[PDB]
Amino acid sequence: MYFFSVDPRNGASSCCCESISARPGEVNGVMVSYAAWSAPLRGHGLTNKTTFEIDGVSVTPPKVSNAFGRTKVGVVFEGTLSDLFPNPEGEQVEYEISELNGPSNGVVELGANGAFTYTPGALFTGVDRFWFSINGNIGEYVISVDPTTSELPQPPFTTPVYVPAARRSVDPRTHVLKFVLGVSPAAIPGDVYRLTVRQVAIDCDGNEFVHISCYDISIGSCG
Amino acid sequence: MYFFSVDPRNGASSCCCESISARPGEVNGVMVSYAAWSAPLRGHGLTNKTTFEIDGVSVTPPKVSNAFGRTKVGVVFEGTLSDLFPNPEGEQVEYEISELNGPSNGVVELGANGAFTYTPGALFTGVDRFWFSINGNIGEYVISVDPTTSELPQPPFTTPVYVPAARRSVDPRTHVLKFVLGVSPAAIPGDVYRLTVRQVAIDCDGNEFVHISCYDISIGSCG
Amino acid sequence: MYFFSVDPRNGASSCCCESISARPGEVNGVMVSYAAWSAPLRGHGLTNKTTFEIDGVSVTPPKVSNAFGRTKVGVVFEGTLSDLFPNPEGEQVEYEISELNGPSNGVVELGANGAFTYTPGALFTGVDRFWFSINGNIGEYVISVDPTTSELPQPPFTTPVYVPAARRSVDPRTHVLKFVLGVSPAAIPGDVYRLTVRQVAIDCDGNEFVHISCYDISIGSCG
Amino acid sequence: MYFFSVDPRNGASSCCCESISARPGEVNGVMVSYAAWSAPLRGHGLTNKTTFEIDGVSVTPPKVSNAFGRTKVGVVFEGTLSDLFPNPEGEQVEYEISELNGPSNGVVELGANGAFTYTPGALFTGVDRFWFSINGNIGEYVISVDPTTSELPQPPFTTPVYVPAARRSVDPRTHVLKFVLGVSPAAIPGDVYRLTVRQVAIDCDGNEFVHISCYDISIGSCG
Amino acid sequence: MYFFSVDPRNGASSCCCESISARPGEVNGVMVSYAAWSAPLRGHGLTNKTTFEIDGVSVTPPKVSNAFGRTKVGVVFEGTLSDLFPNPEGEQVEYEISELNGPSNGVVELGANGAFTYTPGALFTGVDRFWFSINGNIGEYVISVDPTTSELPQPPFTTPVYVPAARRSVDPRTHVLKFVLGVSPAAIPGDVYRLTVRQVAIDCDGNEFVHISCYDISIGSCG
Amino acid sequence: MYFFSVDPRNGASSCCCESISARPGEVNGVMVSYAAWSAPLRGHGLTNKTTFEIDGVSVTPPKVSNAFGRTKVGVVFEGTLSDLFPNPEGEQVEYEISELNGPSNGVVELGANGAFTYTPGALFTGVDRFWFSINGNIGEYVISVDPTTSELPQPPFTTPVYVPAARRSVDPRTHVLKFVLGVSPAAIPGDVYRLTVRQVAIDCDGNEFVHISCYDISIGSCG
Amino acid sequence: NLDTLLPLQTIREHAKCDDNPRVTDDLLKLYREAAFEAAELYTGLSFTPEKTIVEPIRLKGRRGKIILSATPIAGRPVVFYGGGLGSPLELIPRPGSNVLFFSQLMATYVTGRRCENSVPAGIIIGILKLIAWNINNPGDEVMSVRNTLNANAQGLIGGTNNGAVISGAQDEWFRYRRVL
Amino acid sequence: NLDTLLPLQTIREHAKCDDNPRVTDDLLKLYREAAFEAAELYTGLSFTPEKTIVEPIRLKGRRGKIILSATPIAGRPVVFYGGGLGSPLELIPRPGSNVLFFSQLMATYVTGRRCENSVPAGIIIGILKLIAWNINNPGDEVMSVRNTLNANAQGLIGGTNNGAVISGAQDEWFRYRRV
Amino acid sequence: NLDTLLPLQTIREHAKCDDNPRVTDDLLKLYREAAFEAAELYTGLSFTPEKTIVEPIRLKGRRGKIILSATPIAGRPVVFYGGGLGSPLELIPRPGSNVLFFSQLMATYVTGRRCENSVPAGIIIGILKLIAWNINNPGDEVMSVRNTLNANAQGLIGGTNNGAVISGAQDEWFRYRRVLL
Amino acid sequence: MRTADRKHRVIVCSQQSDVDDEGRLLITRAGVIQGWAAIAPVKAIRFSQDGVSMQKDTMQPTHDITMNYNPDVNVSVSAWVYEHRLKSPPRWFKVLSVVNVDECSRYMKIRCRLVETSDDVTPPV
Repeated sequence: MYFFSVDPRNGASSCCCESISARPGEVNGVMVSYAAWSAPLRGHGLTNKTTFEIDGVSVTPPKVSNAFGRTKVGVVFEGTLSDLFPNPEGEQVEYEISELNGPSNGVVELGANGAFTYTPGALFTGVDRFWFSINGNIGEYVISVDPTTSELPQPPFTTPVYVPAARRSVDPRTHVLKFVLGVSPAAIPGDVYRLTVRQVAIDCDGNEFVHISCYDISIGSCG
Repeated sequence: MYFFSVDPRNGASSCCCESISARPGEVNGVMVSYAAWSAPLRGHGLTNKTTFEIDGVSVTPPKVSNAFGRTKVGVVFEGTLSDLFPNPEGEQVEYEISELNGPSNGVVELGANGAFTYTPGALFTGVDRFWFSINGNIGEYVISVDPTTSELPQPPFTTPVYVPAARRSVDPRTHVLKFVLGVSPAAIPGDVYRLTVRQVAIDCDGNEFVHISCYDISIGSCG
Repeated sequence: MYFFSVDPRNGASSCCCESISARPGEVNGVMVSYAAWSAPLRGHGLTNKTTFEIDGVSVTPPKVSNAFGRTKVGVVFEGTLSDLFPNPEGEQVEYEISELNGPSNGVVELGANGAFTYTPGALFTGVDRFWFSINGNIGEYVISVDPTTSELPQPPFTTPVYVPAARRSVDPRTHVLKFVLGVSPAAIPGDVYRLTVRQVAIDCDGNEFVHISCYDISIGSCG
Repeated sequence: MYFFSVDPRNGASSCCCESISARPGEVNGVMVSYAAWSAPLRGHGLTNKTTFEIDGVSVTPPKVSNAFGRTKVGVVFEGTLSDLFPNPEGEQVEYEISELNGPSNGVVELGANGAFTYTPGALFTGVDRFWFSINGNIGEYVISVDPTTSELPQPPFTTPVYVPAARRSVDPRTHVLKFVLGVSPAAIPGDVYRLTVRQVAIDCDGNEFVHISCYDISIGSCG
Repeated sequence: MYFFSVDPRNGASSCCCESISARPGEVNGVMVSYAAWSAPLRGHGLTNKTTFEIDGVSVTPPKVSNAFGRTKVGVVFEGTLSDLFPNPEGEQVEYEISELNGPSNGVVELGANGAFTYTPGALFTGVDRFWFSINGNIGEYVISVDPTTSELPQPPFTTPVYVPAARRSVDPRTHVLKFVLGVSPAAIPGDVYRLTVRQVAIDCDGNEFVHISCYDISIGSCG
Repeated sequence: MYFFSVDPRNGASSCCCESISARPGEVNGVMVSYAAWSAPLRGHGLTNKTTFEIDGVSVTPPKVSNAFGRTKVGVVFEGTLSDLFPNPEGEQVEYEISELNGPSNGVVELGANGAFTYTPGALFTGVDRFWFSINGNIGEYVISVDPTTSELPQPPFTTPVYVPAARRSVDPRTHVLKFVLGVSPAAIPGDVYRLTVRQVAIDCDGNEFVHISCYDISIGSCG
Repeated sequence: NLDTLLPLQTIREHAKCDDNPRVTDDLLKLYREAAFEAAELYTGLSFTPEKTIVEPIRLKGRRGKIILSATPIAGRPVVFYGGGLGSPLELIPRPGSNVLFFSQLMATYVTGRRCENSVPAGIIIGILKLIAWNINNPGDEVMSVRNTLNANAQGLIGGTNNGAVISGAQDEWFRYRRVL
Repeated sequence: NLDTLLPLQTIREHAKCDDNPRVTDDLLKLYREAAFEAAELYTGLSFTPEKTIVEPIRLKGRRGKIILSATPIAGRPVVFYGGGLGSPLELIPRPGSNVLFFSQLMATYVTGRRCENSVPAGIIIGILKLIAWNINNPGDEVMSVRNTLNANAQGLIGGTNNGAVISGAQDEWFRYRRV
Repeated sequence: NLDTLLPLQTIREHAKCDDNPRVTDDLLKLYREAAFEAAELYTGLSFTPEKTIVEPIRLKGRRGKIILSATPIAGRPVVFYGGGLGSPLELIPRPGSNVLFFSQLMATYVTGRRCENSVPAGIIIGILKLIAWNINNPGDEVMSVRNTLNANAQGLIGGTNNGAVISGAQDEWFRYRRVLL
Repeated sequence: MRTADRKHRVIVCSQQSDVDDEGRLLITRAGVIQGWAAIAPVKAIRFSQDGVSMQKDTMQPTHDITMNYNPDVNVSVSAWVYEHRLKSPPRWFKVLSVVNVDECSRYMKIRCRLVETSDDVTPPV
């Protein structure tokens, strides 16, 4: 769990925004302590109006594309895994399904040549993913299983680094913000993203005190 | 939170005005302790007759212009974002709507080419702004939604640095002045503004003792 | 608050007068302890027959002249300003009305060109001043609002350094003189004025003991 | 990283401008420390109003011409490479595409005789360059892929030595200027260019102090 | 920043005037410490009655003349650049606009033959200059934009060397005079100008002590 | 500040008088310490009965004559400057008005040929001077502006070297005489003047002790 | 900033390091930058001229004594505000002392000496001495004075080998040090 | 990190040893490392990087006094788990000290220091002195005062060739200690 | 202001350094001015002429006692005012002593020696001895009697002779200090 | 000896010699080692306006210079020592012998002779 103490904006105590090391696949926790800044502003502490934003400082675009499928309940789904690797050079295609990132409510039998069958678990209707590995390069393949009636909509193809929609909390008794930071298994080692947090305080009458901070998530391998 | 002690005017104790760093987007609180000056003047302490003034000593005029619109309640409003960036040179226009400074009672869908849709929140009538960023240059766009009846007036296009209208107070028991200093998201790094405050004391009979001081707001980036 | 202890005239303990630094706009407080001179002279202590005098040792006569106006109650008053800055050289006239030294019972809207409108506060009859800034040079313009019947007289155009009419007092129980020392918004930085204080004691029968001292008020900027 | 200290304009401590060695293809960084010049002027330090200008004093005009092409999204682009080498004498044309300066969002297959196919990277609309080397002499070829609707504008054909648009900064806390110096792959060894930098300080009230200095960029090969 | 100590007029410790080097375009600062002369005269130090005078001892009268034009707000202005160079002999005219000394609130497009268009910046009314370079020799062209009503007056064609109108100050607490020395971009290397400064101290009653010194500014190139 | 010690008249320790160097335009201060002569004479030290006399030992009679004018308050005064230079030989007359020695309460516009207009300061009545330079030789022109009633009298045409009427002072506790020595701008370099000082001490009953000493003032240029 | 208080040439002329430069100027200014962190960390005093200070006081000593953290000048009355108090009080201090008599109770006054303030030359002679002792005691030479009389206890060579006390500093900064 | 705190040039110019190759850079690095490991151990200013720790707590008194082996980093919750708890509790320590106030009980704080700078001149002076001792004072020839010798018939004087106390540092750091 | 009552020429003649260019005028001034208050604070005597004082008073003891802080003067009445007095009362001190007997009780008087011919030779001799020690004895080596450099095999004796007031300076000034009682 | 006694900053130089084409010879002194050393006199000095010493024998050493021993250097017959001061004119010494102090190989003691000390010697190159 990462823990940062924020600068108190008092005019006293290499690059600007501090560092967070992350490993592809982990989902960690982050705590930020606004005590140094909000305690002197004697009021009603923090409020749950934080806002996050992710930006790329260096990306190294992916080689293999991701893909989207659809199927009704219970019926087996088929797909191919060779038109998701536009290769510039000539090389062989060692398709692989990592057991660490296999499906969650189904099973996949990797074929010999870029083929696979996803037999969904009986009595299950939802969204299901698994992360393939075409020659070292990773992408995700998302399948949505419908309750036989109309059609399911299309999920957003999770980004390399993201912060879950609603898992954030603030303890006004102690001025501590908690949020979750999840890294997709597709993140390439060496990249860096920039997370900025805009947190609002509040005064004893209900006015506003804004605070902004930036962080630099460095996708490294071997933790 | 900033805390300043005033010189007590005793004939006793690099530039003139003490310094204040500010970051674009923050809204802090400033505390000034007049104890050293108004304690000897045995009277009825401070009064709520402070007067503020903002002046620029280095401004770096803005590149992208701001703009104003109007709409009635419930109806979606449209507009462009392309005639607000008169560019001297030739370059592309990466329009962006920062989530950190998005609207407050609505939603905006930035189009492909300087277009955007502001769907106002149902059952809401007031003023609502959001801050676009055309190629690093930030400006503000202010929209006022009418309660369908006549027309709303036009708000004053918040300046780079400001002190909110009425959030100031004085504790005559401790001779301490409190006020808020809010900095717009359009303030440009490197600039310097000058704030002069005129605070009046009072004797036990009700006459006036004036005091003038200045502070230099240096708009910096990254705190 | 300034504090000076008098020489006790015993034949015992750069310039003559002690020094008082001032800033244009302040209204400060001065204290002098005649205990060293008035104690041995066993009598009734001090009396309230002090007399002050201001005379300049360096003036740097003003560039912009002052002027006078009149209007009745409720009726709005108009006027010009350019006719107050005879300039020797050719330049522009950046009229400014500082919010710090604006009027007290009205409101003044500066035009773009040496113009201004003084709307008196409803139900008010007296005098009102304000201090304009013709291209760095400061002067005052005085307006007197009449109770619709006849006419008001003409007030005395407050001087650079002054001592308020009657805010002085002496505590014969501890031999201390208190008076107030005010500087106009128009006093030019660098000037030096001289304040001579003639303080008179009294014997047990009612005769007199006179005492004279001086001070050098040097109008400085920024404290 | 080059680091220069400016002369402090005191009247005290072979040709005029100090030297900067460059290698074709690099993009280096330079730091200029104005502390010796702006520290005595105790004030608000530097401002971000620097201005650069590039002049050649020895050019050795290029042999091979540059060229410009246009195509829409997704469609392959074709072009020739033989009318870009006006040769005065009789000799052969060993067309080459160096792998170091290849394209950025496409692929080029050099033909047998000045032919090449630039297949743009799928789902991309922008500008792309690559640097061919017709018989020892190097030049650049610019292609713009349009987002299928209208047309793109035309880029300015990057010069031998340039100072990128917006990567300059000033830290008024320590009087140091950071700017980057990028060198085209087509700069011919032995040439010399001249850079003059006009940086403004600022006094404590917002006036200006200019300073001018020059640097002689000598394009050497191999460091 | 130059720092000079005056001779103290004691009858004790090539030319009489001290020397100042300057560079065409710089705007530097000069500090004169009258401590050696004004400290013994124990009094109120320096006053703000300095008086300056500029005279040439070698001029090298210019080749290219300057000129003046007029236009209203927002309306585009044109002019020629070829009647400004009376050339005695036969040669070609390489009209040039240095990017260092371009305009301030507008933009100019240098034509092919001594023609140029100054499109003033929208919403602006004042004066604007820019410095052209007709065949090595430099002059200035001044344009005044009027606020569409009548007409602006005519500014005075900045000299080779000048001392800004009001940027002088004196600290009576340390006997130090501060003033600015700004040189036109037109000053010809090799010339020499002469500055006389008449600085007046003051004794304790306000009488006057005058002091005169001379400084020889020699316009050199490259510092 | 010159500091001389007087010879003590004990019969003990090139020409007669010690030397004082002066510069045209200065007004300096001289201190003479009579301690070595008046200390053994144990008494009441010096008195304020000093007397001076100025005599020329080399005059170099002036080339330009001086002149006197008269005008009433507010009315513009005109004058000629060509009958003030009787020239022996044939040459041209480059009239000039030094900004160092310009007028004090008015303004002058030097015409093209020995003409000028002196607009007296509005609301002012007194005497006023300014120093012209007819072809290198300097004189003064005196004007007295009258308060419209009768006429002002005629002032005495200040001499080259003078000692102000009443700016002499003497501290009886330490035997030091202070006086001012001011030099007109008309003193021609190379002249020599002689100052004789007759200073009277006093014994303990009020009898006298006279002392005579001389000084040789040498008018030099460049200090 | 320091070299304005203590020019390097004064250091050198005091410690005889002239026409015989021992450790170079860089080490000299490091020594100076450490000799202002023993002085004025040993005295308690700070670096600012004729300050006016604000501080919360307490009233331990039930009778009512106040102990200030400075020395109010002679004549200028200190004022007490805040806490239970109708209006700021006026107490004139005792010359050269910081003991007084009679919602946080606070006090303000003017410290230092009214005139110019360098750094009371006299708490500088130790700094010069502390520098001097550090130029010819780099730290390989065993010099050690005794504090106690008896012995160590075991065959230990006594000890006070400190500096700034063996140099005459502690007993030349002590004149500006309160003994409570 | 040390290479920015003490540059070997400052050492070689203080100890007046730059011309003799007997004191190489690896051995002088060893000396400069053994002079910073005893600077942050007699003064306790934690010049070591991070070193997260997980130790068992034995709650001592009835006032509930928790003692820690190494100090925490002044502002990061020291979390307690186990020992009967079913919801780990977080406490904030007091800066400088290692005391807290509340199937065994455990605690997992963090120690050390992160940022480069904030090392006062007082410490370095002590460190320069300590190294200047060791470079030319090995463990032979127990000296006596003014670096002399002796033949004291009874015994000898003892504790003379131990560094850090015979020379400077022990006393040039005490200004950073307390009660 | 220390220029008239301790001429630098007298110092340069006492410590016999009139030919040393390594003691500049500014350095000797720093010594002369750091020793005119490091041994004036020590004796608690102002050096300016008769200098009026005003200060509060707190009676001590049931029989009344007023401890002053200056040893005011010989033969001039100190007067008390404020503090429940209806009229300023005048007491006469006894020479040398600073104890008297009978809304805070104040007192005023005049301390110092009458003439400007200031501090007697006793004070000056101390400064001369202190300066001389300061200019040719920096604190860099511990000394011993005469000025020898011993060894002791054990702790040096140099508890004080490093740079303290070993010269008869400090003790000369004391002849003027005043043991309480 | 006491390492705080090595209070003199010197530059040991070697002499390079050649004849000018005009017929005369020229000597250059190139600096080889720079360090701290301790000098001490062992004989009085005769100055002879212009600074140059007036020793007659020119083989009796006059000063002793001790510095860090250096096993790779050979102080030859042709080594000089240039000593620069703050406010005293610089000096030139000529080495006359070396002795390895007690053969402990920790300090070299250079027996040298003062040649000249005046404000206008030619510093090393």
